Amino acid sequence: IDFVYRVDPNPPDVIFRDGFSLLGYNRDLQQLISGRSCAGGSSDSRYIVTTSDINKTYAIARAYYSHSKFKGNLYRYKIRADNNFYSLTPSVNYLESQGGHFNAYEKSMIRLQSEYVSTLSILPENIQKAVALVYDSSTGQIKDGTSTINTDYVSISSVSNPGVIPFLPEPQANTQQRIDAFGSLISSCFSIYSVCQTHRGQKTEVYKMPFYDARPVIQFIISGN
Amino acid sequence: EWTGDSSINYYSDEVISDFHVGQFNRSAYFCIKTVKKSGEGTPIIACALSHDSKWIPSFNIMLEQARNFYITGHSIRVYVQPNVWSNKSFIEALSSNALVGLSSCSTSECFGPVK
Amino acid sequence: EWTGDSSINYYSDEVISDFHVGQFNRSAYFCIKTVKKSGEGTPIIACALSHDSKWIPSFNIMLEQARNFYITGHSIRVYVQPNVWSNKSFIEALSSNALVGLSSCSTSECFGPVK
Amino acid sequence: EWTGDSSINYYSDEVISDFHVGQFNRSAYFCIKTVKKSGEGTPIIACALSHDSKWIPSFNIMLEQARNFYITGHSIRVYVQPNVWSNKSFIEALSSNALVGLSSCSTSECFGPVK
Amino acid sequence: EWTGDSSINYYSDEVISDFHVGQFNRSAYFCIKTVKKSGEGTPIIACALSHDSKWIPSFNIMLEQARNFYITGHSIRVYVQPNVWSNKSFIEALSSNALVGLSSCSTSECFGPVK
Amino acid sequence: EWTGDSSINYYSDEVISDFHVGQFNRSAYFCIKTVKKSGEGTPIIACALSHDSKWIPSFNIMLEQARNFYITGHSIRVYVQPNVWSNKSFIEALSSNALVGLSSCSTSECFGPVK
Repeated sequence: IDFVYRVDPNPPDVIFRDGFSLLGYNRDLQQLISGRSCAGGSSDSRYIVTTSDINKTYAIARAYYSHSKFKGNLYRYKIRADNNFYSLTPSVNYLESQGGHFNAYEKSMIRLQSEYVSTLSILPENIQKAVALVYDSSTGQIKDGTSTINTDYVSISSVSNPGVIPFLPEPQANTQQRIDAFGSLISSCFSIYSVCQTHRGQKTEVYKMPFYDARPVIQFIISGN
Repeated sequence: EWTGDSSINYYSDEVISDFHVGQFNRSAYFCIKTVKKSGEGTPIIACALSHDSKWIPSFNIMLEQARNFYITGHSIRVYVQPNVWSNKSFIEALSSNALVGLSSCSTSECFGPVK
Repeated sequence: EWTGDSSINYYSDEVISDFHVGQFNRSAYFCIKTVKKSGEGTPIIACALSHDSKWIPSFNIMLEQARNFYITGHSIRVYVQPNVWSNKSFIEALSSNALVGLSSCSTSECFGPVK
Repeated sequence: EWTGDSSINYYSDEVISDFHVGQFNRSAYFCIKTVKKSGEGTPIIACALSHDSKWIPSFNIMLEQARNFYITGHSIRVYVQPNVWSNKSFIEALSSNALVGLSSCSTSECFGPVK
Repeated sequence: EWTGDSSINYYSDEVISDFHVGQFNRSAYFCIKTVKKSGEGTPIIACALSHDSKWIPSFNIMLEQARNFYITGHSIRVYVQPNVWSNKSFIEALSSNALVGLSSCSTSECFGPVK
Repeated sequence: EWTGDSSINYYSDEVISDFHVGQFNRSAYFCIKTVKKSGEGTPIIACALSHDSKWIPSFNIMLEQARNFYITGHSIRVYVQPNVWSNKSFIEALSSNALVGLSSCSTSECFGPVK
């Protein structure tokens, strides 16, 4: 894809200068997909997860807005993907070929998310515009509002890296670990605290999203009942 | 009749935002409310009843499908037939649109019958 | 004959906290406990039986929806009919309410019949 | 009357891209649109009807398997029997192929009867 | 006759460690072996048969709940009726305990009938 | 009459690698190809038919259990009965073994009848 999208509550006037920063140094792909390295876990992932499907961002905004005690405003930033953006499917195939297992729970999870992972921090010149999502509480609608445009867009018009994430840690066997999800089967690494939400030392006081285990939910949708 | 018949309306790119289940008389039912979206596209409410309609044979196939469309949040296409449910209270609280079809959308176009 | 009569109570903003399944007098049953929104009130317990009362047709759909809402922990509205399951031990153990309906709740409004 | 006959055509390495559920006459039906994971060739559309054709017994095993493969996105093999459906609107909208078999396809070789 | 009856032994904080399915005579059966989370006691086995004993109505609900608990691996309370299966080879390879109930354990307290 | 009988063979530490569903003479069928871990060789193919053999009552229980075992990809034990299917075309296509039991293996000892 050419453009990814990320929902962040910080206003564009602070994101266009600070951008998105890496949480920690957990480069494991197995932890990132299930969210053990993201805000639902150690909170030290080396990848910033952004979706290319516009409906997924609406899903994140809806999940955070229709929650009754999340006090904040959400902004959908569109980001120009470059050679540091990787689709999780090419790397899942490679990791599964080197002596690892990705169950159908983690295979049906990327299919629902259209995740693209950035190995390094999203530089402020990679974000083109920020649309202020407006939540009409009386109607209960999430609609696009003032769509500000960043002036630092380089406009190289590049594309994502269609290869595999380099230097992937060796997969761990017999993980038997949970997959953190929120909202309408929105994976972890998509929540607000799934990135470095500490600018100038202070932290934005918003809700800690409760994540549920996606494996029973994926089994529920697969089995139909 | 058929889901793709002429007397069936369809709304594409809709996301099931609200799910409701219950029983009416002696038939189980489920209703789906789609996202308001934008413009003048007011949310579409479509209900299906297990043992009273004419779309009985497909009631289960919507039921498991709509649920997975509600859980996954996928943009889909809803085929509904208006003025099927006749109970005044049911039409006032829920809608009279019968859920008769569900299709997966892939941006561009949506799979399933048209026109 | 509907989860919308005056005899049906509903509790919104609830989250299914606990799930229990068993058999009671050759009737399979499932009970759901909602602990959220305790305050001064007690957690709400709703029990539905597979072959008892007038809510037999909607037992399966209610069971699937309760499981779906439990595995996701989503804020949901519970429609219950009080004063059923006249077994004294069953009441003192789990509840005397019948799970007649489940609806999705989204902060501002909740789907399904009201009042 | 088997998914191994000379009259059954199979396409391997397919991936179920789109799903559709509805009702035709008095029978529920589901259609799957699969695109080859190469980018070349027309998509394959396979439909199964609950109460029609000779493939009724396997309908319920193809509905939960295609939905299994649509959610997972695994590379699969689709066994269809062409020219089954006759209602001109149905073929012109969805397909005439009947979904009579589904298999898991691997990188080297893919499961199921061959030739 | 009831899961919470006096003849039923309940074991709390027991994660379902192993799952087995098969057929005994003309009845599909499933067995679950549960061990204590904090390495205590002896790991108990509970079996349910689809067409034997008086626990036939709850076989399906018990099977789906046992599968859910095995996928999530959550601390749950089992309700077993001792000395239900009589054939000797079944007792040597599996238990005589019948799986009659399942409930969820939420930290301190557990749902379901007690005592 | 039981998956623990002497006539029943079983293979431990198997992982379901391939899945196939279809129809055969008015009977829905599913076949699983399980491979030894670490790749010793000799894959085992086990098939179950909905309306053939003496294993109808446990067909569905083995279907939804195989699918789950295919979803998780865990080390499992397969209980099969050799020489059940008689159709030579079917035998050469998939197998003659009948899937009669499925068990969970914990890499220490597989839970189920042993011989």
